[PDB]
Amino acid sequence: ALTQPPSVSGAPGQRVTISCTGSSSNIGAGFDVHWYQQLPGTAPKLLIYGNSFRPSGVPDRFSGSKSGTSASLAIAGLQAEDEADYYCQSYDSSLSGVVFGGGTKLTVLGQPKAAPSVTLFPPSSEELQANKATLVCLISDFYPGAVTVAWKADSSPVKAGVETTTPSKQSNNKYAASSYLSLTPEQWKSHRSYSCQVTHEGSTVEKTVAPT
Amino acid sequence: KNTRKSPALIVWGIHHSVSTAEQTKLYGSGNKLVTVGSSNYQQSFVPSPGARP
Amino acid sequence: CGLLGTITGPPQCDQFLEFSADLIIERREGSDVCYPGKFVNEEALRQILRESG
Repeated sequence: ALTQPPSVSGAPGQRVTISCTGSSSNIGAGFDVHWYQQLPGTAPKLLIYGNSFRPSGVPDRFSGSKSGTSASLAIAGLQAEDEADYYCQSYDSSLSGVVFGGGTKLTVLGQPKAAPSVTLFPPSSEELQANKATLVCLISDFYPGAVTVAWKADSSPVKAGVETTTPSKQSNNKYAASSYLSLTPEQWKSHRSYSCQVTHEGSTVEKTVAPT
Repeated sequence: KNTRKSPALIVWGIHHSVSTAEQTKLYGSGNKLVTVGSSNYQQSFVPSPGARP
Repeated sequence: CGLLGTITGPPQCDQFLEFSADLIIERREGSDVCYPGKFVNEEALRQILRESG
């Protein structure tokens, strides 16, 4: 039960904040919150411990704090060596064990701020015959590389049936990601329309499909 | 039992946890209570679990 | 009879429950209690009862 945002941007040198939202069973109790930095492929290094203390060889740039039921990490003086995933970690009593966060993808800039570029394909007839249905949501040419998809059937979100891919570097050095939705054929037919909405940092980009 | 001829010096401690939850983590739910007593000493100790700096 | 036992009244102190004196003489063999225990701020109450008459 520790909630961190998915992504945060930032230009070299600017200051950025990462939030570690917790409940009363983990940070609300007397338990301390630590942070960990995971560079690509590398294993996590210990970062801020004891909510504000940093171990040897950690710059002043990284500064931790904690307030009530949440914690916060602060990075000032962004460099390329800082682009990584960051995790907060504390202890929970109602679960009787330690707990980590979801992680936050720190993207340092140095590129434009392009967005998707979503294209959505509805189920093909040939697969409806085989008693199957799968909608295909494609995303290309976006920077930085961290999106958040959400599927709807003309009003209502769909929690199950969704498989979402990890972004990866394009040849055009940008990022690319796809997400597929699995449906039964009559579920596809017995609805007005469907929509794959994709949120990049501050923009929702949505497509739409209707049975014909 | 102080089996010797000089007087003995007995020293113990009380653990003040950071919260009512950490105390249940270490020792379990319930009120924690230490009772010390000799032929002339009669006291009792209770931890004070709560927030601190 | 211990001096504090003149208040609580263990058996040894039955004869002093309502004593009256100008000079109160304590002994080493005094026992303020029969069921074990001890008074809080016992020396203060002792100093009170010594000048009590």
